[PDB]
Amino acid sequence: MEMEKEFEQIDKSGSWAAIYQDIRHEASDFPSRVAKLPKNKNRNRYRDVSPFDHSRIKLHQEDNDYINASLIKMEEAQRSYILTQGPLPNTVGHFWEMVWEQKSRGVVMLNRVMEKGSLKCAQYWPQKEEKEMIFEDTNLKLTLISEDIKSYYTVRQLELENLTTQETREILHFHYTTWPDFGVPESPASFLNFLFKVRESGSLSPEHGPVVVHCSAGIGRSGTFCLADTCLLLMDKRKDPSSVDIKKVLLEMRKFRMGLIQTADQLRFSYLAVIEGAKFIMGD
Ligand SMILES: OCc1cc(C(F)(F)F)ccc1N1CCOCC1
Repeated sequence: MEMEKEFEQIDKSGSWAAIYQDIRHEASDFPSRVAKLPKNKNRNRYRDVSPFDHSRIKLHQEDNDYINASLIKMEEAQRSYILTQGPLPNTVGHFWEMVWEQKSRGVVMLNRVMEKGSLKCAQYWPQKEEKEMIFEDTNLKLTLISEDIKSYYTVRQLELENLTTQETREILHFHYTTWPDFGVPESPASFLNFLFKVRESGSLSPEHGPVVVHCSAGIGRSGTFCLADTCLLLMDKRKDPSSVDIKKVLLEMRKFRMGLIQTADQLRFSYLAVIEGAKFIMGD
């Protein structure tokens, strides 16, 4: 069923809350035993948001390999994403260790450091060229190279150095700065423009490690970003683009991380983004 018609049918009937609860009920439940070990309590931002054991990213160290991060592997679309929480004061070194070890080119940030008057993630990147950051626990150095500030997003060029080998890599930081403190954006235009920019950078392409995507919990806005990207890629690859079922794609992604899409309004926004996006895809 063409999703645009499914959309108008749900909107006219006002059943968004009903559809959303059906997804919640059918979603996968897999063990997260490593996340719940007492040694890992200060590595989790939220008690109710944990990576599944089968899909968690492992840090390459013998001490403690745990980070709150999941590998989302979309077999038909040929895309992989790492979805993670906003880093905590004691996990900023783990975060950059993961980017290094997984060979990521891009980090996608969908939150502000402060929202609703509270801290939603650590200040984990340098704000001035001449004041670099050193992570002594993981032996990394991070330098701000350049910053491009636009109305709806900021792009940063960062240099990450493995202090052990003196190898360096260029990381691109894509920061969406205008998601509202409450609800979802009224139009998906600026969100789609932003995805367009991440794609154009090479950050989502198979010659690199998976993109790292985060918000505060790494399930809501983060969920919306990967769901929209994968649905648009499938509409490009298939003979019958109308066969793309956004609810079935979301349930496939929920095999790899719990809780993706946190509200009925985020579900409606994801539909709106894909419907508008495909327009820009089908010759326009
Ligand atoms: O050509 C497709 C396209 C065009 C634009 C445009 F028109 F603004 F230039 C923006 C985004 C996209 N992609 C990426 C995510 O959103 C939908 C698909």
